[PDB]
Amino acid sequence: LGDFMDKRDASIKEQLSGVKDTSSEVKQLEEQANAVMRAARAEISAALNKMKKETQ
Amino acid sequence: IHGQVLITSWVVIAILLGSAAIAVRSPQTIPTGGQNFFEYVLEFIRDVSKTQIGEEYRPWVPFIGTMFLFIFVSNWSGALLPWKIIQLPHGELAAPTNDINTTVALALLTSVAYFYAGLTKKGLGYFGKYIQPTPILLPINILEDFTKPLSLSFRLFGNILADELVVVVLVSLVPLVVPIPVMFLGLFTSGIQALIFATLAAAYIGESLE
Repeated sequence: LGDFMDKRDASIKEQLSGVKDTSSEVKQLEEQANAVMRAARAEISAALNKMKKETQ
Repeated sequence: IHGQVLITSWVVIAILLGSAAIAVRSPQTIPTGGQNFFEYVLEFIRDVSKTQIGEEYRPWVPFIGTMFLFIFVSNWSGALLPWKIIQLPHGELAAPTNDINTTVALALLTSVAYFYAGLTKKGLGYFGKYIQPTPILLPINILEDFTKPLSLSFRLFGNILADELVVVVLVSLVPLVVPIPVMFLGLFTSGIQALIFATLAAAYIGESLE
């Protein structure tokens, strides 16, 4: 009986806690990914600036 | 055997054995009416155990919840069960706790429980009885070791047996219209003293574990 009750409690607790921690991890993922996004964007447009200045 | 208690204690233990299967009968993640009481009582075990025992509260969750819920169902069989008409020539039909032996059994169970914890988790050679804080505290060891189990039991047992007698002592004179606040106060305090035996058991385990 203790197994069954603690088991359903552990089910709901486990799923909610995993939800919250993966949410934090994917938030870290978006911050890092958009940082590298605008960094690579600066890199490509900087290659444009480089080719402009070089042909200049 | 002491029959007058054993006969009714058998059907109360039957109620217990059925509540043992009540776990595996209905699985509800969100328990509606009735089973939410089961989850709340499990939470209550969590409370008292984590508050008083300490770390290994969970393998002692069974040993505390059994006496707690058993005093609960025995209060049920004592008062709330309709038993006016039934008649037994062997003795009064009140509760499993009518005999001294059930309460001294719970006593020895709690005693050997904290003794087991204090011998395994601490050293086998010496436990809290060994006179470490002040070597002239042997009377404290003798007295506490000798007084904990029996009066630990007596605390519950006195009130429960007292009301189990008082109900029929009242009905013998006046019909049930008068004794009903007495039934009320009894159903009030019988679960409190259940909690009390539970929390004192838990405190003795915590003493053994510290």
